[PDB]
Amino acid sequence: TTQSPLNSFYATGTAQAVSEPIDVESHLGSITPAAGAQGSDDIGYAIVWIKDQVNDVKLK
Amino acid sequence: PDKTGYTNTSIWVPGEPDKIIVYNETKPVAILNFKAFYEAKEGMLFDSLPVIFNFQVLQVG
Ligand SMILES: [Ca+2]
Ligand SMILES: [Ca+2]
Ligand SMILES: [Ca+2]
Ligand SMILES: [Ca+2]
Repeated sequence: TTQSPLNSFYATGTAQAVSEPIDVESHLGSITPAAGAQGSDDIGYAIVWIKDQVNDVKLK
Repeated sequence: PDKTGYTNTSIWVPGEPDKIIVYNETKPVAILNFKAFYEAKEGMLFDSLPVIFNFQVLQVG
């Protein structure tokens, strides 16, 4: 009568990667010496947000 | 039915008391019970095919 191939069974899921691993927002400052002067000053900072299940980051 | 041991006695299929064959009368009867051991074929779908048994008398006394 009917001979089934016994293959018509399926299960399906989805995957996505919609975000980059890091986000960088800058809060740097300024360097204001006189002409030819020597000095040092703190510039500011830069926030590096870490995204989903990211544990170690290697940057350049 | 006209003897001591067979006063008001019945005969029925083994294990199924509600299917009475003979009741208070002389009727020589034999009951053949069928049991099947089977292996269906892999992936085969079927609906209504028959299973046919034929009986042939060979000798009688
Ligand atoms: Ca200088
Ligand atoms: Ca100086
Ligand atoms: Ca991780
Ligand atoms: Ca004979």
